[PDB]
Amino acid sequence: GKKKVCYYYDGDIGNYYYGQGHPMKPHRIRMTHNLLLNYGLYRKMEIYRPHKATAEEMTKYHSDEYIKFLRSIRPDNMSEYSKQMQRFNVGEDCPVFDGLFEFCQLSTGGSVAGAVKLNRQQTDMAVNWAGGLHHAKKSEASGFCYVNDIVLAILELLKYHQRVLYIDIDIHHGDGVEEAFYTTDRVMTVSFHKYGEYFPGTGDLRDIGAGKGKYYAVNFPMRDGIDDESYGQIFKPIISKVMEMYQPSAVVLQCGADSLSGDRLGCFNLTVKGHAKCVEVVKTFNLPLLMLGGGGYTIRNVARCWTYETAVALDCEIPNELPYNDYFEYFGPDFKLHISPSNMTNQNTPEYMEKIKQRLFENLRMLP
Amino acid sequence: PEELKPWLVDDWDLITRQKQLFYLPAKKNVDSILEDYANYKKSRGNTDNKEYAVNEVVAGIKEYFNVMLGTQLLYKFERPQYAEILADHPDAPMSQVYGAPHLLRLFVRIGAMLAYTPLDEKSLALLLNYLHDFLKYLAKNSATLFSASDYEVAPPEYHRKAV
Amino acid sequence: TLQEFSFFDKVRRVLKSQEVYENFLRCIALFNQELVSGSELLQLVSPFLGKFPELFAQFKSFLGCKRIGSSYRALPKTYQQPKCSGRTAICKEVLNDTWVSFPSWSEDSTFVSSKKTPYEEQLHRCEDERFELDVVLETNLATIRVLESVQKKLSRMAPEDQEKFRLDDSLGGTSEVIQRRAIYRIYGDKAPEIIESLKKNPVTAVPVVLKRLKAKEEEWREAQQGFNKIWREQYEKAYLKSLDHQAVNFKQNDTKALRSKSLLNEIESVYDEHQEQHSEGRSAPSSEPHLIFVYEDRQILEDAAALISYYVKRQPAIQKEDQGTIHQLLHQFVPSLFFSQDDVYSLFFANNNWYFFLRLHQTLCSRLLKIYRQAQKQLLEYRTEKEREKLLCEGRRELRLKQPSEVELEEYYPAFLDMVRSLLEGSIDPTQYEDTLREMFTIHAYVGFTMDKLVQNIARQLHHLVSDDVCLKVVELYLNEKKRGAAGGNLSSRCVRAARETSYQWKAERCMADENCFKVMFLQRKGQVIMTIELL
Amino acid sequence: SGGLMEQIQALLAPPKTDDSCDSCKEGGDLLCCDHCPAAFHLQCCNPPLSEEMLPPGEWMCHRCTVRRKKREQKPQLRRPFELLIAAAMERNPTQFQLPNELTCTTQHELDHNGLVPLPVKVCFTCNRSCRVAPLIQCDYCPLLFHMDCLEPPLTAMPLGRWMCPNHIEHVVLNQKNMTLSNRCQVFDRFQDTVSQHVVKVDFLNRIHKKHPP
Ligand SMILES: [Ca+2]
Ligand SMILES: [Ca+2]
Ligand SMILES: [Zn+2]
Ligand SMILES: [Zn+2]
Ligand SMILES: [Zn+2]
Ligand SMILES: [Zn+2]
Repeated sequence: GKKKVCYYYDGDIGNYYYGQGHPMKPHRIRMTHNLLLNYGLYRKMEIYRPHKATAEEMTKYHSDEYIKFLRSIRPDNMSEYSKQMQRFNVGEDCPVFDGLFEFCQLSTGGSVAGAVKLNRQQTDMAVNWAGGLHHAKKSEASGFCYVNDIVLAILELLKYHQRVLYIDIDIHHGDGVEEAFYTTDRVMTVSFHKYGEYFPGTGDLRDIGAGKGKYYAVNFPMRDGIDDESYGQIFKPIISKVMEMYQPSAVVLQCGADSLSGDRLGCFNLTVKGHAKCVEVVKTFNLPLLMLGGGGYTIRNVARCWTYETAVALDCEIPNELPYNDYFEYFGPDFKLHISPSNMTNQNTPEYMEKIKQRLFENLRMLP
Repeated sequence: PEELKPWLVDDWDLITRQKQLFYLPAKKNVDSILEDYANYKKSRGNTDNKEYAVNEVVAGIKEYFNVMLGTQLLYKFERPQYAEILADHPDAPMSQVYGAPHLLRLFVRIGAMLAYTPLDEKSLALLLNYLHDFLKYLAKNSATLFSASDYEVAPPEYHRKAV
Repeated sequence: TLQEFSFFDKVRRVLKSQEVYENFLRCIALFNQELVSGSELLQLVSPFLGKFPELFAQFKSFLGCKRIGSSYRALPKTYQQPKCSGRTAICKEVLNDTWVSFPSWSEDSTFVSSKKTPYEEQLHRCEDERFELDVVLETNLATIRVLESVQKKLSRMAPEDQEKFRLDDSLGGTSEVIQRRAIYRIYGDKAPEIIESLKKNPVTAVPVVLKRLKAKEEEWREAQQGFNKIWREQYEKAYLKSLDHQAVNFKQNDTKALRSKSLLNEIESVYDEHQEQHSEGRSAPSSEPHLIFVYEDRQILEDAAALISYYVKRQPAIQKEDQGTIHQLLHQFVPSLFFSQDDVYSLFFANNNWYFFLRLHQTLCSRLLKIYRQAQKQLLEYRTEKEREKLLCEGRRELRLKQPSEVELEEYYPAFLDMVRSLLEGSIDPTQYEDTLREMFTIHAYVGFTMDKLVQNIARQLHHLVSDDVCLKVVELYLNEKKRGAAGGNLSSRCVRAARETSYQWKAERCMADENCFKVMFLQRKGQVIMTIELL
Repeated sequence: SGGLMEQIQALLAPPKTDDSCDSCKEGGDLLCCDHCPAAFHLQCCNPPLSEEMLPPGEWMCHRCTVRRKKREQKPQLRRPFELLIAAAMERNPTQFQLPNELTCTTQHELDHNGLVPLPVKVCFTCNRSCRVAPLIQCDYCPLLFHMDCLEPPLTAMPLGRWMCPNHIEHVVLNQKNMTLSNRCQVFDRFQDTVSQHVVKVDFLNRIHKKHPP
């Protein structure tokens, strides 16, 4: 039934500028919130201001030298840090801009506050579309992500939860998150990702874990042009069995929206209804839940997807017609909530699906 | 004229194919290994008066490991290593720290590189003989000394630093 | 014993290759070297014999720094791990400290022309053009709001302390850089003296910057109105064309795949495939067809035949008696083959040309079938969309464009027929033809651009079919054989009429021997009819 | 090609106020000598050229330096070792190159117009041709395998030399701790040994016996 939920929005998260031509474009959250507000969803959901995460919270996972570099770096002093900038993968791929440390502060603070409230059992579901940056490593910035917020959220949740599930539905592989919990039995990293000459170039079938956490890390490589019903038929069984055998207490979802049709850097072909199918599937199991952001580069589609899955979290349905908003002219020329998929060829042929699914099932049967 | 070379294939694979670097201060620095060779070979002949040439050629191996290192001995993945060595302990013995496997590369090069210096017949003959028995002692105890198990790897930071 | 020799001969026969047999003997010799255990010996044998269950069972009865994964590899044992001050018991006991992976690629790589249409890069460019205005304007508006709030605050206490009021680095806001960024953008190089000014004496500096920002944001909003008007007329010219990723390729691939040589090679490949399998001696009966196709409507057959008649009736190159021949053929005999005039089958031994035309006919039927299903599906989704949207409380459960009415959506299909007919006349240029087709049938319309070429090719096949004596010979042989009752009939009576069918086969061989002969079979089930064709 | 970028950026402008290295034969950041077209990497110099070291102005190569300076100027092994040290000083920092004696040593596709080639060669697991899916031919044996026919199936094209799963060397590649050279010698031990039919068959019926002798 209907249950209480929390949303953390800091109105400034949209104001930061990654640089000209940078596909990481933080405006997306602001249009997401405006669309929610003009859908009349705020009457049933509580919106909160995230406290900026202290550097002491960040050093719980990251190296102190990395955090010192992040806090001390500015666009105006590029000369005085070039050695460290090369040393820390900050440059063309992950660039320095104004208030980057503030942006990372807010991103991690939202999800860590959600985790604190979740641990306290004050709600069973919280949303933070600013966070979910998963490509950040222990001491380096990669994949447009600087401070790996999800790992800090999970470390906070573990204080009261024995087992927790991390689900990645981004087109990329959650390399940092899995590498963090590569060798532990307290977390599973289920990642569905496109493989093959694609960033970050990790995430095979057999990257199945290590040490005590062996068999506790499942990956699903895919090919171009995965579609809606294929994703649906592959998601529900794998998830149902994973949370039958593991029986976790909390779940964390990274709703990477770069898996949608027509993305700037994606190859998948999912629709918004197909994307929200996953959130309905995971919620139906009735466990405390955390939803985070991440990728998504075709900005209008990102807004549409996040808005719809949020509305699904409230168990609320919304008219396919988009109500008026300050950024209405972005959704031309149809101005509709749901998007129609493209028609490129699906390389994920059914027997490939069956074989990968069977291997995953066999690998999961080994869990005690 | 080198023997039991396939160790060079392993060195090549671990350095520039497996992307697995070598320990900077691993053990048994090259000058130390040369001193060990000098000590061991001194107890071979009953009366090696020719120690005056034995030590001289061992020290010649030292001096040739002094300047030649870095120019045409390391691989493209090894530029950051040599840069860090030169920027961290320059006043320290540069013919030190670097372990044995880099030594064999010097002799592998010198066998063709000698072809531009016209030495006299007897001197080149003696040098050929000393290369030969140096390398046969190396082949004798290579398993004891050469070890590819302790070969660390390069995180992506070193990858950026290299190329 | 000779069982082993038979096993080796049959493994040589089923492997077709000497080198792989070398690999297999390598495996067994390695096992004989005692370096391989029986279970291991079988785990190396299985790749060889994983698809012949009988041989695998026979062989089984006969016998009676580290690195893991693909990207994870070790840190040095004597490596100075980066110290962390927030490490609790969980931080030590759960976190990885030995294994590392490497990002093999970089994002925003060479993907511009990898799989994207030329009409999508335009939309991406307009998206960026819109975003940069959105961000600069919204930063300016946020700064205006923040300084408005601070001014509303400042206008409320006694004047003797207003000169004592100061502003911090944040400019009174929550963010240290957002306001300063905005002022820098507004003022160019002269910004920081003004920043010092509003930090030092806010009371005399807030109104003047407020006024300048107000004028600037109104100017940018008007420019935004003009830019947004220009931005339209562009999403309309790209959205539907961006959703279609196959049309440009599909035109060429279908115009190349419909040549007669391609249609021949498609079945010769299957023939050689089954020949190689038969040489292998694998478990497969020697009666299974080569190509199976299906028609699931008769009205669609009438529609296709009507179309072909409509083209041929307006040709100059074929005379009136041949028009009558074509009409008789298409509208009487082809339905006769399909039994339009269960477990009932019809046989037909045909030459090269008959295979060509009748495969093209199957393709035309399949295209029209996909079109019909998509139209019906659109109608259903639109009806259920009204049904769902009419009863909707929106948030209570705690310009634009006019969509076509249901009448138009139902009228879509006959209109599409009129359109393709018109294209056959050629009075309608294919450009707005494909525009109209796409605008109706969305992403599924990619299949129907080249219908005119297919129809004209089928017409050439028909003209040649009437002109060539071998075809007419074939057809009247079929006629008298059906008169005898030999050709086609009940599935039960197959064993009864196999003899006369075999004689028909013999006649077909002696009639068309210097050319490739085809067998075609039409079996009817639950209203659908399944093509089966095979070579001889 | 009407781009909107220039106009929009000018409208938001702040006011302001008024091919390969000659040494390693590889690309990257290169400095080209102004007397000879040869170029060198920043780490292809004796000593290496760091970022802060480059002088303001023209750059000269080491070989051009030697030529310019020569034009301007116009049983003890101690002497051989001095000769060697002088030669090593003269040498250029190109690379260390392995001897060639150790480092050294189409039909299954649609036609140009697009067509199945004849005669056909088929996937080993299904005896089906290239029409259904692209065919991957092993670089060691002329076996063609599909994408989805292996176990486990591949997701993406193997860009390098693929290793077919019928070959035996997989049991040698299972080890994760042994050196490359041992693996290579084990591979080459089967790369020449052929035509041993009688011995292997004999061993097979030898092991076949239920009762050991
Ligand atoms: Ca993923
Ligand atoms: Ca784990
Ligand atoms: Zn170079
Ligand atoms: Zn020069
Ligand atoms: Zn196959
Ligand atoms: Zn092979």
